[PDB]
Amino acid sequence: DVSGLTPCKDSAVFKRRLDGSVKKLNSRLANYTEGTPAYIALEQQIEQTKARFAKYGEKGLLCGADGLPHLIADGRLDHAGEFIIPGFGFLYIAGWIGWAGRSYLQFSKKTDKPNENEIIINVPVALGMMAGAFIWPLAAWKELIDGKLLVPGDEITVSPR
Amino acid sequence: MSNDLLKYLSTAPVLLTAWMSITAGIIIEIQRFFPDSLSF
Amino acid sequence: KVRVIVDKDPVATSFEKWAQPGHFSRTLAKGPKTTTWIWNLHADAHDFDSQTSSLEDISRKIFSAHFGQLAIIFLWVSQAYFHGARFSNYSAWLQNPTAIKPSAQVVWPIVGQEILNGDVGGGFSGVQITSGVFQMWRASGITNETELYWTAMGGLVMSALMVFAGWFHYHKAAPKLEWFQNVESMMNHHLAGLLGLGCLSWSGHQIHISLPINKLLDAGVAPQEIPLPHELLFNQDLMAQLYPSFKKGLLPFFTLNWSEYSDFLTFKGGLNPITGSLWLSDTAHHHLALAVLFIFAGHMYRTNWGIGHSMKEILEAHKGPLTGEGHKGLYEILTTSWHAQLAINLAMMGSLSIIVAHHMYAMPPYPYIGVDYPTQLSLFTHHMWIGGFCICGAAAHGAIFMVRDYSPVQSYNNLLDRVLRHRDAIISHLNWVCIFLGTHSFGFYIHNDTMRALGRPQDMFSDKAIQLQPIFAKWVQSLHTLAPGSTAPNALATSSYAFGGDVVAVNGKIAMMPITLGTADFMVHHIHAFTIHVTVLILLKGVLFARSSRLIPDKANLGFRFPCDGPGRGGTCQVSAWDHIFLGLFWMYNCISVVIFHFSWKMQSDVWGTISSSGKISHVTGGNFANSALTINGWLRDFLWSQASQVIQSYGSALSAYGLIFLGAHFIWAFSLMFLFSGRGYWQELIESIVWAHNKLKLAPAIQPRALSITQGRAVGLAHYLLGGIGTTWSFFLARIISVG
Amino acid sequence: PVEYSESLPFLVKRKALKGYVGDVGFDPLGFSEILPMDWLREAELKHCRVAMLATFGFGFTDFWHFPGFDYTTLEAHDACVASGAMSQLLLWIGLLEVFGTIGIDQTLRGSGRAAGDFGFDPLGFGSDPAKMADLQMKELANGRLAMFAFSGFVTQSVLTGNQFPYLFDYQTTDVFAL
Amino acid sequence: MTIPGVNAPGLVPATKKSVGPKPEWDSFRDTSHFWSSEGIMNSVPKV
Amino acid sequence: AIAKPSNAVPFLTAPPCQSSKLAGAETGFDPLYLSEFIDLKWAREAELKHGRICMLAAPGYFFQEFFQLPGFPGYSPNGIEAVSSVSPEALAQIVIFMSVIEYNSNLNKWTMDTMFADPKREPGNLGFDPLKFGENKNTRARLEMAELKNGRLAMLAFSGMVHQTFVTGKPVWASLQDIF
Ligand code: CLA
Ligand code: CLA
Ligand code: CLA
Ligand SMILES: CC1=C(C#C/C(C)=C/C=C/C(C)=C/C=C/C=C(C)/C=C/C=C(C)/C=C/[C@@]23O[C@]2(C)C[C@@H](O)CC3(C)C)C(C)(C)C[C@H](O)C1
Ligand code: SF4
Repeated sequence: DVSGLTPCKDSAVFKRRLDGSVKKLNSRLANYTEGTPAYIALEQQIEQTKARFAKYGEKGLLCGADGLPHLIADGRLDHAGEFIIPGFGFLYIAGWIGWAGRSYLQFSKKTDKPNENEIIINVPVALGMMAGAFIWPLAAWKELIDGKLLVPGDEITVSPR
Repeated sequence: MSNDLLKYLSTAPVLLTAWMSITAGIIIEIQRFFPDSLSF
Repeated sequence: KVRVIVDKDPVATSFEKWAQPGHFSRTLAKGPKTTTWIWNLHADAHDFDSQTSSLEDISRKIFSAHFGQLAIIFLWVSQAYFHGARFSNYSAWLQNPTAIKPSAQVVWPIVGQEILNGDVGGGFSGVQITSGVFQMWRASGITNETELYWTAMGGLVMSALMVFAGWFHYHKAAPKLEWFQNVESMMNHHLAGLLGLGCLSWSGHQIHISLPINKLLDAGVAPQEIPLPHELLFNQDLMAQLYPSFKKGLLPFFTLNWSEYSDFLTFKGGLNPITGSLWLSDTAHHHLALAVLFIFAGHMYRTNWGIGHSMKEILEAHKGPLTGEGHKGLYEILTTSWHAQLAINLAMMGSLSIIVAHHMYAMPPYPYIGVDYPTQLSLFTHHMWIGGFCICGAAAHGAIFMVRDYSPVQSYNNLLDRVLRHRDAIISHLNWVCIFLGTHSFGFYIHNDTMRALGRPQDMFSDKAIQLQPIFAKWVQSLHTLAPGSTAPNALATSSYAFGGDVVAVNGKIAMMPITLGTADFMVHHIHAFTIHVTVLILLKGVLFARSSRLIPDKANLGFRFPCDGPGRGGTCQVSAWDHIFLGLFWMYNCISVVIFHFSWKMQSDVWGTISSSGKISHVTGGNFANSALTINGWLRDFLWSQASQVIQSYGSALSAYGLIFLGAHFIWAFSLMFLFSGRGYWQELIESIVWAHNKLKLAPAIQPRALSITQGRAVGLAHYLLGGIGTTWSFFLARIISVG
Repeated sequence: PVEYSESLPFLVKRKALKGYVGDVGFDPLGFSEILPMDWLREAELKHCRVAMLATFGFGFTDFWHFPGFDYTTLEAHDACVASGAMSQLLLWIGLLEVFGTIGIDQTLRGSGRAAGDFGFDPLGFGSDPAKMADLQMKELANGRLAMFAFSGFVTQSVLTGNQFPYLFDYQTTDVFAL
Repeated sequence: MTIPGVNAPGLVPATKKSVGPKPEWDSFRDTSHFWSSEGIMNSVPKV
Repeated sequence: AIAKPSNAVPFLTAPPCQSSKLAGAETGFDPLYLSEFIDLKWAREAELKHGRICMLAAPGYFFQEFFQLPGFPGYSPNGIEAVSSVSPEALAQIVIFMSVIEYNSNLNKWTMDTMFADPKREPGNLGFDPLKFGENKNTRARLEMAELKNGRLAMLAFSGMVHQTFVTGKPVWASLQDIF
């Protein structure tokens, strides 16, 4: 409904695309005989195509005039699954990765040989940091409040202005 | 095997290759079991 | 005396130096302080001459590294044979080669990439191959998959044996420098022992297993009823039924009645009408004659017995008035320096690969390979590229020898010294040659474009306005066409049908056809000459001015690869022989690209196509080369724009992979220009800003990040440029030829 | 003083086989010079033990089988691979062999473990050190016999098509005739 | 399931196939897992 | 001739866990020598947590076929289609309860160093003992070893129950009684 789009369930162009894909495979199907590995594999291909189209219809995606799904990314919760939920998932995973890296760097510097610790990873403690980074949003907030996330400004080199 | 071979396997490129192969395997198997997921 | 002397247990087998990454280099052994250490590790990984100072240790390392390379090559041959055995339609293709498309790779269904498993015929779905291995195995006589499986297992065993040998000859029993420097014995064994017995054994295999199986297959016997090779090997009755001369045994060989074997040892020439390829009897006779030639050649050089030549005296005896001492000292140079040997061997290997490319297309050696148009184009282009790369490696290692292993004491007044003493004249004359050749050759094209745009076709350098005919090429073609009667009486047909004669065709497709030369061929050949000459100019200047130049008298002190010698003297950028190689790689890329484009367009317009029953010849592009190859506009329109259709229109089909690789290769080629144009100072300042951003969050690494070195930036740009260009041409040629042929 | 093999008395002793059970000097092709004796002997004992079990199992399955497995010795492997009862052996023997490769790694690095010693001696046969050397030699003798025994079992079974004895039909009559 | 011992015999006697003529080398070579084109394909793990 | 053989795998060297004071150390079972790499206290904290979860799960999985919570909707005798059919906002509340317990018990101690930063803090000693069995120190070792063994057996038992249900499609008791 938004921006003149319509759901893919009642989308004639979407249905035509589904039938075109099905007809293309079934044509290619003529070369091979019944019961062969290629024949059964193409049957899997047709089933997966039909399943994908049915799932796209059921999920409530909006299909444009071209008959392809269009994703709405503005904040509306009617289409949260398009961007908002994957967005938070990625943000959590990326912060996990960054926190594991940062905490391992904090450890490795305190070591006697930080330069060799960077190219030969202490895996027993590195896995520990990867595990402990699961709670990074609280850990990051705690370190920020304790003044240990940011290095002060005049303790970092800066070039001649 | 030994401390030496464990250190070598703990070297940076070997660990990156192993970890990225594991990640690619996870992504590929997730694609196999939940194929064609355009949205949540 | 030539003898075997080795050191027992020279190195211990341990992982401590696996753990220690930069153990080999004195500077890198300390540890990393910047990210440049990581790059220097890989750059100096295989520089044994810089790592150590003992020629014995360098030779041992090189020998075992060669063993490792042989192991990798054996694994590669194993992959070819095993994939043919398991994931290929070789049986269907063997039953019906003309109709079935060869294919030996299957993709799994994961992300919809199963579309790449296109319809290749024979009830098989996979990715079409263009390596010619199917035709290779058909020539070899393999008719079933058990044979492919077992030779793959044998290749795996050989690869394991090579890895074991490489370990053994460095860690358990390493030879000595005295053993390594026995060049005369090495040449004797490689001529008589490697090449001679290799040719002899291949000739025996052909005569016993390949002629019968291929003759039966051409007659019409399906592969199931073919007698097995172990039966054919000892069943002399069947071999006599096929080739009657086999009933006479080996007495006509031991007595010199060699003419009795005329049936299976022939000199027919031409191409077999059935398979449209060279006669396998001719191939067997060829390899047998070469075996005799190489075994004869390999008894030249001296060894433990009195008889034999010595390369030292042979070289020292060759000196003339205009050369002073002549070839004195070159034996010592080539016995002491590995880089000189690498240079000569790489130059010959690359030129030989180019010769292989030029010969295989003109004389299709394997059955049903001529009609397999993707295979011919792929093999030609591949071997041309490998040849160019090897030639530039030859130049690079010649420069390395000049920088490192050169010394006037040994070369006082020899050919190397005399060449260095007039390098200026050499390079200036080659510079004039390059300017003259390029001006004339490309000005023909530009003149033609200008006249066509001005609407003056009568003023063109065309076949009908101002002809530039290749009279000498036409004369040589005429001589080669008349050769089988006059100058090669025992040969029944021409060596190649490209010079002239009949139009060999299998089914509808044309295997070979005479290639006519005209004005466009004149122009493109002179373009080839110009490109080769400029590449030689760059590489030869890099080699000659490696020691020093009028700009930097002490260039040798800086090293082989160094960024510059500062902005003094107006700027000394890219003065190194390494940078000369970096510039010459662009030029060989241009040369080989133009050569393969010429080959592709000429063969699709004038040889490849189909011939009807009435004799009508219809070509892929329709003979447009002779009239459209006269202008750069015609090259852009009728070759690039016209033949890019099959690539750009490939989405949603089996060639969608070729379309994707086309776009990705374009992307990488464009990406390379960043490194090629930009400079390290900008990127170092940008990295400083990013390092500040990381330090603000207390995660700046202990290994401080740095912009890549200047030499590394040039190398990265060149590598990405070459990868992008070669990938673009690879996808374009493969998509076009698979679609149309 | 020069040492000659007790099995090939026209060759010089290898000198790498010292201090091992079954040391008649049979090593004409000099594998001990290249590979380590610990690895070679662990392989020997593994082959010996697997071959003893295999030659007993082949003959046993020629006579008796469990109710679920109604296959002959030759097609038993294929039938049980299809059924999934060979994966259940490869998973529970592969666990054992994972522990085994850890063990052979340790003994090659010099932990103290012998070539093929796992310590598996529940019933106490040979716990006296005097009998252990003799029992080790007897183990090697029986295993090296069982290797040829199993090889003959399989090859003759396929070649003849006969169940237990692996003998041609004409060999069951007139085999002691003048 | 036939639990051997409680609801089934512990060990069933094997089928005695009787002593008879030998097979042919081609007969058991064109069905082997390593010297037969289809035997090789029947030797891939099904899984 | 191993100097310090493992009490469980006597053809392998003694792992670091064998020479330690946690409970059940003598077995010395560590063929992969993961006690050398992983922190030993952190792994007993994980072992005990997993065993406690699994020995709540295994009786639950085995008795949910027999018994139903009176009036519960979406009940199925087999756990897998049971979780498939049960309303999501019941599993969500169970997970929220578990998460609340975990967070409040492990407040400010979620990493290998932060947990066991306190020397007193023992592996798996979260302090849950309302009836105070731990005051009696004579049977503390017996109870610790019994907890460890029962937790391990419960992990294996729950794994077996779940995978047998996957194999058969039927609940644990039905699948078992259809063998005999
Ligand atoms: C017989 C072949 C041969 C041999 C034995 C050597 C040996 C050597 N060369 Mg090389 N060289 C060769 C061929 C050979 N070269 C060729 C054909 C060329 C022309 C291009 C060169 C050009 C050349 C130069 C210009 C230089 C060397 C140097 C060296 C030395 C160090 C190399 C090193 O450590 O690299 C270790 C390996 C690497 C650093 C990896 C290289 C990776 C390449 C650039 C890209 C690979 C791309 C891949 C195939 C495709 C990617 C696909 C994508 C989709 C992922 C060493 C003595 C250097 C030296 O100092 O010599 C004394 C040097 O400066 N060589
Ligand atoms: C299209 C792009 C282009 C052009 C035009 C040139 C041109 C040239 N390069 Mg090349 N070069 C290129 C790309 C190009 N390069 C790139 C991308 C690189 C980086 C890898 C290099 C790197 C490079 C090196 C390192 C070297 C060259 C050399 C040369 C010269 C070769 C000699 C020759 O034939 O001169 C003749 C001129 C041409 C072929 C250009 C077109 C000529 C037309 C037909 C007109 C000529 C007639 C008349 C005089 C002028 C027209 C009328 C006018 C008054 C309006 C020439 C000036 C070599 C050199 O200097 O050798 C002496 C050399 O060493 N180039
Ligand atoms: C890992 C633990 C676990 C998990 C994840 C679940 C999950 C589930 N159970 Mg439960 N269940 C468990 C253990 C578990 N159960 C145990 C141990 C029993 C006793 C045999 C039961 C008995 C049971 C029944 C009878 C039923 C379920 C059902 C369910 C489902 C709905 C929730 C519900 O009604 O719970 C009900 C929960 C209970 C009746 C009691 C749970 C016992 C907790 C875990 C013990 C912890 C507290 C501790 C002992 C007290 C300390 C005291 C101290 C302070 C002094 C859900 C799938 C329903 C079903 O079948 O849906 C398909 C259902 O009807 N469960
Ligand atoms: C010793 C040694 C080694 C070894 C070894 C080897 C080769 C060991 C081999 C052991 C072997 C061969 C062990 C078989 C067991 C079979 C069992 C338990 C069968 C169960 C069968 C069951 C539970 C059921 C069968 C059924 O038919 C029933 C009853 C009913 C039917 O409806 C169908 C089914 C299928 C359900 C190392 C590790 C390689 C090296 C080391 O150095 C030395
Ligand atoms: S950019 Fe590099 S090569 Fe050019 S003058 Fe500066 S330092 Fe020298």
